[PDB]
Amino acid sequence: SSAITALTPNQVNDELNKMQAFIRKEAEEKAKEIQLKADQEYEIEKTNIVRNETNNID
Amino acid sequence: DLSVRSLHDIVKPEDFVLNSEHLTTVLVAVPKSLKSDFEKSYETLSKNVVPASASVIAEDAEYVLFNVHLFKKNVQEFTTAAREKKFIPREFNYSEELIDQLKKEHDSAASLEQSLRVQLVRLAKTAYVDVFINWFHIKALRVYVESVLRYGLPPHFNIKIIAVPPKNLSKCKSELIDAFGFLGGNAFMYEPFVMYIINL
Amino acid sequence: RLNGYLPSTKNKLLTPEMCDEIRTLMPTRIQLYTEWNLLYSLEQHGSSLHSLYSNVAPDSKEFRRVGYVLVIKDRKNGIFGAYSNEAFHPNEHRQYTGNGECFLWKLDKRFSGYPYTGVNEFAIYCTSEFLSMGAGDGHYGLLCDDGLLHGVSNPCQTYGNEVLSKEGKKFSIVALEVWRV
Amino acid sequence: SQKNGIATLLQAEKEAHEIVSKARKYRQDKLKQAKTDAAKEIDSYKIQKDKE
Repeated sequence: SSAITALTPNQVNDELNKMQAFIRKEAEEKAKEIQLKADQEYEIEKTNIVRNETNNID
Repeated sequence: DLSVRSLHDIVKPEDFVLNSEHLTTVLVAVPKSLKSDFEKSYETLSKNVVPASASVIAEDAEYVLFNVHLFKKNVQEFTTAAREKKFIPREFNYSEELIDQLKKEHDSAASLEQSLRVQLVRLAKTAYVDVFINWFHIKALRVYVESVLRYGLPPHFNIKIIAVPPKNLSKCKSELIDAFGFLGGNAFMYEPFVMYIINL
Repeated sequence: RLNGYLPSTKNKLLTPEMCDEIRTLMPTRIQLYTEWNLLYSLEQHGSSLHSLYSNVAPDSKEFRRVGYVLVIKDRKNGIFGAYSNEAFHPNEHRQYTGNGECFLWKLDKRFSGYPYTGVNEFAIYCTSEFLSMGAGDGHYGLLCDDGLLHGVSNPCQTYGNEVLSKEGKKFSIVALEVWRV
Repeated sequence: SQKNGIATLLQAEKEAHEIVSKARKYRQDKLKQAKTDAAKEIDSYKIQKDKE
């Protein structure tokens, strides 16, 4: 019948949506972790370099 | 059968899912009677299996080749469930060339079954020559040493070969031993004197 | 019905036509398996006889039925040599170590040969100072110096061979190769 | 048919590539910004010390 489907034709799209949803969720999680590490570096190496500079110049 | 054998010229890339990390497609073979049952049961063998994916790829006199689009992980689960379900999924890969290499391997087999046969012929004949020469040399040394042991000081032995073609080897042996057993001694008529056989 | 080689990017090697031609004359069971090996050479192994003897280790355990071929080019491109079945290595003066089936030859683009004869077994010899082939009255059939610089060749009873070198009585060496089969 | 569900998966992969690019670019920009911030802070400290 050109469509060998045992269920309704839209549960395919519902599972499609869930699939792209978890893809987006994992992408967001990794992006947020990258942002967090970029924030913490912002402070830690800034502090290290300013400290050692300030000390030697003092 | 087409499904069990190589599908090098049968299945095409469109039947597969390419350049997508999380998605793939397997090749499935359906027996004659289990078309509808599998078609209504192929999605239930693993999770994250793209439903509404059944499609005919090929068929033989006892099976109909289908395919299922599903995740990379689910391939193993679907295959094992099918195998336990008396269901055979097909085997193939995206080689894009296996067709020509396999036939070239067959042609190499056809060439070697000719070449190696002739080389074996030649080595076997030269062996049958030289080994046989060594065999007669060994028997010559055997007769010499036996004559030395049984007989006395000087070599004046009459080493002869007598061939008895028709079914008369044992009879010739009896004729020689009974008529010449004394050669080895009265009480030493094991054989009386030196004599050896060649079962050619 | 074909032969292979194993050299390494040097100026002069041996030709395949020459090996095909020589393949005609040698004991059977040897012509059958045809993969020649360059055991030693003059260009990429120095010019020392001691180096030659060290390179040619009498490693016959894998195959004691192995043919040893020595090919030498004289001063004026006159190619020739001999075939031996035993590895060369200095020995005690007791006896010549050699099977009565070796032969000599004068090759060219014009092959010839001189199979071993049963008259005697002479000058199949090997020592730290020279390496000569069949001899008898008069100097040896073949000879190479300790230094691989001059050589001598003359007729001998062991082979009844002719004079191989372009400079018959004595000559000089310009390139040498050795092959194992 | 199955192609209907492959376009969306390709788009999801494309936005995954875009967001990884964004995350790495933001990380690098944060590195550069932190370096510049430290540079200006040490500039302020140095001007203070040398004026003293």
